[PDB]
Amino acid sequence: GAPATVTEQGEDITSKKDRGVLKIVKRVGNGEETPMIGDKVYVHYKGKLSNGKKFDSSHDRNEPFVFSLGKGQVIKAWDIGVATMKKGEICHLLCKPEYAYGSAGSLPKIPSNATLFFEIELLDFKGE
Ligand SMILES: COc1ccc(OCCN2C[C@H]3CCC[C@@H](C2=O)N3S(=O)(=O)c2ccc3[nH]c(=O)sc3c2)cc1OC
Repeated sequence: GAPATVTEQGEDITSKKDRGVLKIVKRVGNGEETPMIGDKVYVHYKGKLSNGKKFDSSHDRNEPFVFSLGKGQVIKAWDIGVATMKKGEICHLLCKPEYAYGSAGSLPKIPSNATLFFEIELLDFKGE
């Protein structure tokens, strides 16, 4: 399935090239511009654990998830991954725990040492 495919066929987008964050572009977005640090970014996403459980979805809430890019308001994989996206792009990200919740996890849904899969759609970005 999609998590296996990004694991086996994804591109390492980390600066360290430690394969901590792998990406596949599923839908090509618009133009060439990607968001900049500090931009308010609007995304839709779903997350799955490596045991197959869906742990989160913005679609199911009928509202996007909004954060300021590059400020550690989200896991490292997202700051890195969303920074690579064009407006309208949909990607898959495979996030090793060092770029996610580490040994701590995040109760109730994310265990210790969890590799996470996300589908992310970049809806919009704007500077404040
Ligand atoms: C700078 O370091 C950090 C900053 C913020 C952090 O988390 C808050 C921001 N944040 C929110 C969401 C969506 C964006 C992605 C990610 C996220 O980071 N989670 S997530 O979908 O993986 C996710 C996790 C648990 C969970 N439990 C639920 O009941 S639903 C749910 C969803 C963690 C950091 O690393 C300690």
